[PDB]
Amino acid sequence: AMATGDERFYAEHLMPTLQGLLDPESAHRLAVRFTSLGLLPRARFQDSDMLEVRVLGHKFRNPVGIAAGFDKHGEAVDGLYKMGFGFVEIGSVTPKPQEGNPRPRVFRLPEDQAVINRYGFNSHGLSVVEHRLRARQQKQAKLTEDGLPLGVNLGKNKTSVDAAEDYAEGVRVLGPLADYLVVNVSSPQGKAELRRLLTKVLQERDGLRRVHRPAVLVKIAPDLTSQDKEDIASVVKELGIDGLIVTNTTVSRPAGLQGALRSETGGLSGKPLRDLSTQTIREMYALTQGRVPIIGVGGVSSGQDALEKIRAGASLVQLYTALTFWGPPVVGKVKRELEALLKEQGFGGVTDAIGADHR
Ligand SMILES: CCn1c(CO)nn(-c2nc(O[C@@H](C)C(F)(F)F)c(C(=O)Nc3c(C)ccnc3Cl)cc2F)c1=O
Ligand SMILES: Cc1cc2nc3c(=O)[nH]c(=O)nc-3n(C[C@H](O)[C@H](O)[C@H](O)COP(=O)(O)O)c2cc1C
Ligand SMILES: O=C(O)c1cc(=O)[nH]c(=O)[nH]1
Repeated sequence: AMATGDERFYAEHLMPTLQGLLDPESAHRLAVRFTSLGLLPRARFQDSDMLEVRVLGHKFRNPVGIAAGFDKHGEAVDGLYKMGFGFVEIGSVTPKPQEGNPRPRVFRLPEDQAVINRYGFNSHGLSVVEHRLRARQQKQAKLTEDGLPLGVNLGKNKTSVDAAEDYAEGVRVLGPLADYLVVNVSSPQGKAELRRLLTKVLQERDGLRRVHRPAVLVKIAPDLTSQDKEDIASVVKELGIDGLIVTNTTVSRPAGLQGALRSETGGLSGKPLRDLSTQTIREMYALTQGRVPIIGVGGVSSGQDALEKIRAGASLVQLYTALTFWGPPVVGKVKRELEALLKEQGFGGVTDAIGADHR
């Protein structure tokens, strides 16, 4: 095909060449700019009905989303839908603008198909993002109605005494513009503090007018203890949290990393994260009895990777790191491969496969 043509050219030639000419953060900035300008192939993969998922109070035309981190400040949303993502998550957005950590803060491990980042929540801040989303609010309303929802990942400022108030500020400012909101949780009086935090976030969400009321999801790292996971599952069910995003990057360094930069501080993403992420999905699905929708993320670069997470319990998947190695054709690739595998494994669509390993 012409589709498999582009896939090969980008993966084997263009992306390696560009990544060899640009530092990783410059590559990221340029990518955002090109995406924001729509400088991308036309719609090659027309989405099958098999790929449609209904979850979180919304239609998702396909289950493959762009993970938080790529478009931190909501600059490239429209270009991301043009790239073929079924949904877009922006952020993390912090209340006040902040610069994040000193550069260099992004590192490529090409031998491992992995990245390490320590951006440190560099953010244009809620006000700038709010006005940016307001400018395209009705365009987004039609996109969401057509099965292309928008998520917003909310962060906190580095120097914040009150994490809960930062997240609450985010709910009030960007919740009215979002189909779902995300708050990242780290290691949990720990369970009680999580309950307190999430109660405050949900209260603020419930205070928004009904038409402008987003789903709230909790995003977890893969580095939590069993007890942490057990406590998160319990609190999520108790409070009626709408969903889980599983997982963020890992602070672990799995045996076998080859990249020269493997010992850089930060979160590791891509292929070495894949199976850690999948097994975290499997655990969270079981601990929530399959009642809490999961967005599966970490090392998805193929239809097989996507389907493994779906069968483990994910309703939707996200990727980012695969895009840094494969470029934009990876989205069409993942979707085509997923459709083919669904047919091969006897599923009528994505919905039927969700949690199939647990049955
Ligand atoms: C983790 C930081 N990080 C890194 C490094 O670790 N890379 N990276 C990406 N870089 C990209 O391309 C660059 C090489 C450049 F300079 F070409 F913009 C793209 C991308 O999709 N580019 C792109 C577009 C948008 C349209 C048409 N053609 C092409 Cl190649 C996607 C990425 F996630 C990125 O976010
Ligand atoms: C450069 C970079 C920046 C990221 N920034 C964020 C962020 O701001 N908020 C967040 O929740 N996750 C962030 N992530 C985590 C991704 O959303 C995703 O959970 C993780 O990278 C695993 O998926 P992947 O292996 O497909 O990249 C970031 C990841 C990378 C690589
Ligand atoms: O901004 C970052 O450093 C960042 C945030 C996050 O949630 N995950 C990540 O890997 N990096």
